[PDB]
Amino acid sequence: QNITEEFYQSTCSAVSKGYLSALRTGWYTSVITIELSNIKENKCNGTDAKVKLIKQELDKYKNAVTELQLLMQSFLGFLLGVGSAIASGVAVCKVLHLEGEVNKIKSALLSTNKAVVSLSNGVSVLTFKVLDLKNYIDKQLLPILNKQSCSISNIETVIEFQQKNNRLLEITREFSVNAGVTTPVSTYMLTNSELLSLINDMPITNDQKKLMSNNVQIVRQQSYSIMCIIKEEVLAYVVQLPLYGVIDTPCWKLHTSPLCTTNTKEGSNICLTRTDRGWYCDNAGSVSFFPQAETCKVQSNRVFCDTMNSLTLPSEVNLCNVDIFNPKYDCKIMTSKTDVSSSVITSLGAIVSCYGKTKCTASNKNRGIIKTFSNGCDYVSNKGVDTVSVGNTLYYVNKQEGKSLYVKGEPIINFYDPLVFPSDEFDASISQVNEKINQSLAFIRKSDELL
Amino acid sequence: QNITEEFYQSTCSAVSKGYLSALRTGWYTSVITIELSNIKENKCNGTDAKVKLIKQELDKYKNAVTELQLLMQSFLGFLLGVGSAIASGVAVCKVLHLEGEVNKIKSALLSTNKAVVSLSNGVSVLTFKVLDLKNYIDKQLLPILNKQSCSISNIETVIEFQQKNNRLLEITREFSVNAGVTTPVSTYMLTNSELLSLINDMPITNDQKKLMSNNVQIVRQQSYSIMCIIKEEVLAYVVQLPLYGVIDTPCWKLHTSPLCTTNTKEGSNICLTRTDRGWYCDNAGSVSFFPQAETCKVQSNRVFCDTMNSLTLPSEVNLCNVDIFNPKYDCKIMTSKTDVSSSVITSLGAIVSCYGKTKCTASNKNRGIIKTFSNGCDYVSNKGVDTVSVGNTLYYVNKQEGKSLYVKGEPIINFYDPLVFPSDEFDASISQVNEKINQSLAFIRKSDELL
Amino acid sequence: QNITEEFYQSTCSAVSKGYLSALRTGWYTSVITIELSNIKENKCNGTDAKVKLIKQELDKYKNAVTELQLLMQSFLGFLLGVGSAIASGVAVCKVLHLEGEVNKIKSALLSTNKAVVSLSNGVSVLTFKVLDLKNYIDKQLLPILNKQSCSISNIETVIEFQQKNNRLLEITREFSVNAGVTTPVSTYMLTNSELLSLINDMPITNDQKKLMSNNVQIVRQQSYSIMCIIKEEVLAYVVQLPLYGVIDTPCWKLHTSPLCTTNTKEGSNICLTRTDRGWYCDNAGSVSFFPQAETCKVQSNRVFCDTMNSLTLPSEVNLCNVDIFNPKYDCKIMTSKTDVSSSVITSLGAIVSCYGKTKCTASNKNRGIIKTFSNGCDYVSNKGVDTVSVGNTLYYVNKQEGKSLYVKGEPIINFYDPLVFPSDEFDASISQVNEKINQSLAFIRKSDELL
Ligand SMILES: *[C@@H]1O[C@H](CO)[C@@H](O)[C@H](O)[C@H]1NC(C)=O
Repeated sequence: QNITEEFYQSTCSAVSKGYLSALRTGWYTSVITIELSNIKENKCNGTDAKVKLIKQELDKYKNAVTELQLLMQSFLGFLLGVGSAIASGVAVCKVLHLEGEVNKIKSALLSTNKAVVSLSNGVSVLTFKVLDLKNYIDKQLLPILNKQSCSISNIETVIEFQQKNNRLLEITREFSVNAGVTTPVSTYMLTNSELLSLINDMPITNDQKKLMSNNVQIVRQQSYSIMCIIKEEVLAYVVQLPLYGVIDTPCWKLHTSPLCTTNTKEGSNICLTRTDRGWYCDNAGSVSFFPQAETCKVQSNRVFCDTMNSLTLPSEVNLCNVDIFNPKYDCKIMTSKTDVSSSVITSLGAIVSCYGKTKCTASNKNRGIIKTFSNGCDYVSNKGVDTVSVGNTLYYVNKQEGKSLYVKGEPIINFYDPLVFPSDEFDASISQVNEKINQSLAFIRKSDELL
Repeated sequence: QNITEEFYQSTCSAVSKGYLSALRTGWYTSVITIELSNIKENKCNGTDAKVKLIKQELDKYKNAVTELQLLMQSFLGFLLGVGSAIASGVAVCKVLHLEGEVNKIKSALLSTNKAVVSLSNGVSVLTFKVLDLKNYIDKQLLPILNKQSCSISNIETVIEFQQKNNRLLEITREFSVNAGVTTPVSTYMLTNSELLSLINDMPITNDQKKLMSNNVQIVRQQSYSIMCIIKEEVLAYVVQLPLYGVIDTPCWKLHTSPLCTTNTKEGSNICLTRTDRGWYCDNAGSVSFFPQAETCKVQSNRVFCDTMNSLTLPSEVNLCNVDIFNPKYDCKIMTSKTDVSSSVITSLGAIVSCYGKTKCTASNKNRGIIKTFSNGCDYVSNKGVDTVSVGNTLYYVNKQEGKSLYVKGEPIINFYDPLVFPSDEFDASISQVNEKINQSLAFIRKSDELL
Repeated sequence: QNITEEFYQSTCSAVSKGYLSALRTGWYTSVITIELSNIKENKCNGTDAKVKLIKQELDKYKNAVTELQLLMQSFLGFLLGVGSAIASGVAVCKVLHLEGEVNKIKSALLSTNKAVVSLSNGVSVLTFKVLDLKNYIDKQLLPILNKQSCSISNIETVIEFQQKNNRLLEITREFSVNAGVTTPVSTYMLTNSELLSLINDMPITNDQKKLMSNNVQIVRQQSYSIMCIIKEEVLAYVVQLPLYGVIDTPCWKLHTSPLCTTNTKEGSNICLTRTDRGWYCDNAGSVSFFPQAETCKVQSNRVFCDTMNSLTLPSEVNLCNVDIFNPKYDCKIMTSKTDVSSSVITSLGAIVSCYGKTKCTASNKNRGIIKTFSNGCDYVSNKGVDTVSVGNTLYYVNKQEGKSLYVKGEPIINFYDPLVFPSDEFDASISQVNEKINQSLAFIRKSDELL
């Protein structure tokens, strides 16, 4: 009673109605800090191998921070309108680039390593100091790295320093590996426990707090982080997390398959597909449409998506799933004249657009070919099948738990007749196709009528 | 006598006929295991720095496994029909999520670290236990990590534990860095020698055994691996490898370039291109067509490609490489009215579609401009040339060993005449354009005839 | 006086005029070397933990080199014409694959670890030997890893070996993680100081030397490196860096937004957009056009971009930013009949194509909705606004420092009248649309006139 599927043979499409929405309708900034060291150049007249190892670790840190210094930033689906993803994080970083704020933040983070602070620009942020380099470089090496008496026989010193250093070393590596702008953000930028604390300490609802505290595995792919500053003794870098202002809304996915007439002639065929495959999630009384499935992700029953690849479509667009011909909303489709075979993957099955003469088949691992189709839009579930072959592609079927419904109906392609139809339409719709057909009929008849 | 190239001026295209097919026409699952530990909380009243390091390593492992726990997962080229890549691996994982299977798998992997086992779902799988955390956490730290007598003076304990831990630490990092779903799979998911053993021990032919045992460098980009379970004492995760049911078939690549008329007028130009650039590999008596070159990969004379971006086209489509006008198969093309310069790069040459008036040139590193072209498709080889400039782009030419053939012929664009042609066609073909020309001529003449 | 923005309401577009060009109009090869070891199999009858650790490190290296061995390298925007990116690097690698050159390269790098050498093929290349495995495997282990007297009590030996090994271990890892072909190249392929030295040493101008010495953060995304050889005692791999033959030219970005009529009817609407969003950079008296923004990158007021996704367009195309109707250059546009809302992001603002009836709004973080638009092309700046919502998407606006100009003008859509316009045009232009409209008018009138 949570997820299921229904496939309409009326226009040859599948609907997976079980997933629960997770829309990042808000952003959230958090400036993390790591207390650096303006180390004075090391100096030991006389080389012990442990001393050389300590020197090499310090020099590796120095190359890390030199790198960081130099990197301180010194088919429908084509009308969405792109957006500046990194605007908020780099805007906060810019707010930091004003001279005074860094001392304020450092003072606010002197005692603890987590605090809510108000920047110069008014919007409150939450900041961390996860790794402290000043302590373990000042009061653990300098008192024991004296000029001449470089007695560092304790080997484990270098091991502790390396374990407390590799985190920031990978931070600088990722700064230099992703143009200072990376997604996902690795744990060396924010430890998972630190992430849980951040989610628990930020201003969102308790249900959303639990929701985003236990759902890390997708957030990183919906998160971002650019460098802010090394201004004074500290490495400060912003993180951009989501804020689910829309939750607990039942939203679904739409998969598409061509309809065609099935004349024995391989050529002169007429084919129609629904060009609206993607995601529909309900937020504010109208659906949110993601055209390209590369902007949405799946987690069991929670689908996590970013709305910046979304439009808001009227709720009447849902009626395009029952009657594509209704005039309430002009459903979007694409027409073409090429006859070839293929199949598409729904949540619990696959739609075989078996066109031409390819030997399409549905089978299970241990049974083999159990069903053979015949030249047309057909659908098969996942229940007893996990291998559908068309031509030479052998697709698997996701074996999630659900109930499959198959609505019979005469394909609309039957209504469309050849010899008049236009053989080129991708951004077309029902209304546009009908208008063009009426225009062609009027021209043909008036040309004949005038006789 | 292995690879060569031939360029047809009839449609301004190039054909690279040397590569040998490697088609993933089958999938193969393998559930890897690593024997975990539900370590009892460590305890030492009195802190020694080595004990501190041991505790930090144990806590790093504990954060790794906390992450693992929390991440539990339950132009032509637009009609292919996408496919579920992760269906088989997550389906096997789901089979594992049944309570009883993990105990059987563990029992079958108690003695060795490689065995073929039959899951509950029927399809036999092969599993390893590459890394064993239970041993080095049970009988080599606990007996030496007693409550009070935490005598761990031996430093190399931590070194050995870290070297046996970093593998699974990277496993969990990658699980949290790729939504538990990554491609390629890093070696910490399957060591290189373990992978050779896996290939040698699984059910494929001896020739294919040698074949894909020595073809590692590409498989990882055709491999996949999602996390299955942490159920009982073990970390188990699936790996999805290809099964080359089609091999030793000589397959080729198609590169495309626009034909146009060469009127002195920059505007009012008419241009046609072959819109079928991509890969053709022969499997079962008909060719397999990959439209977008981002689904096929190259290594010497053997090309490894994924079939889910493949259609099966009639063998007569090969005839589109000799006579685009042949009525056996309607060759696919695109027509447009924009006149600009460009060039394309085949396996052994470069096609300069020098249009407009850009100064196109063919040159070598130590010579410079050696050939200057003039307003149309010209083609140049790789032999003495490795720098072709058009406008301000300066392309290199792949220097593989081959023999170049250049078929002369009058471009079809000459047959097409202006003043009637439609200036918008991307999914068009020879038959479609001919039918549209029929319609335009009939309308123009009947309009004049009725006078 | 460095960057600003101007938005034309005539065609509903934004121009960001401040960025400075960085065009990779040349390539540069550099073969890096690391002096390997053909280690004789280790042998110690009697197991000490230090000895086992040394053996495990040696075996990890041996698996690294086994991996290396087996991976021996045996909308407008669709007409650009792709190019062989890895041609130069693998061509140099091939030049190395001739038997003798590796000895010359090794000898030329016997004393220092940086030198210019002339390959067999004539084009000079500069090579380093950054990491030396022969020394620390020959004259630091063999004299102290004798058959029986394996007295390696010194623990730090393994630490030094591991720190000098991890670089090449990750080099082989990246060879096997990116099909031997990766971008960006990690620091373990070229230390950042080594990169600065390389830039200071390679043949480019002094201004260009400083220019590419201080700009590492972006270069790696324009760099490439394939495996060349393991021929004799050395691991040699090429690196492919840009050569800015065009610099100090002021170049800009173009952002697009639909124009439409504003009838109360949601259907039967007519819409036009400028289909030329992308990058324009001046190189040789004519502009360079990058259609898809995924081939260009940004840093401060300086844009670093790759030219293989660039065409050379006449300077008159700049006039399409003032008079789209000018006949000098036929400006490229797209027309469609679908009425939906959206917005696009320029360098200092956002263009709201608020169409249909969506509640679009412009707001600041601490102020909220400050501006409400009304059913049409409108534009808003970055100054007092950083939150533009359309429907349910909530975009941020980049807060860079600039001056915003808003040219008023009657949208060209007003001139276009309904009932005759074609509802399908993506690769269309002003001239093509006018020709089609004139054809339709002539047909309608002659049909009526003949009466
Ligand atoms: C176009 O030519 C005639 C038009 O009179 C038409 O009958 C024919 O089918 C078309 N194709 C040809 C002639 O190849």
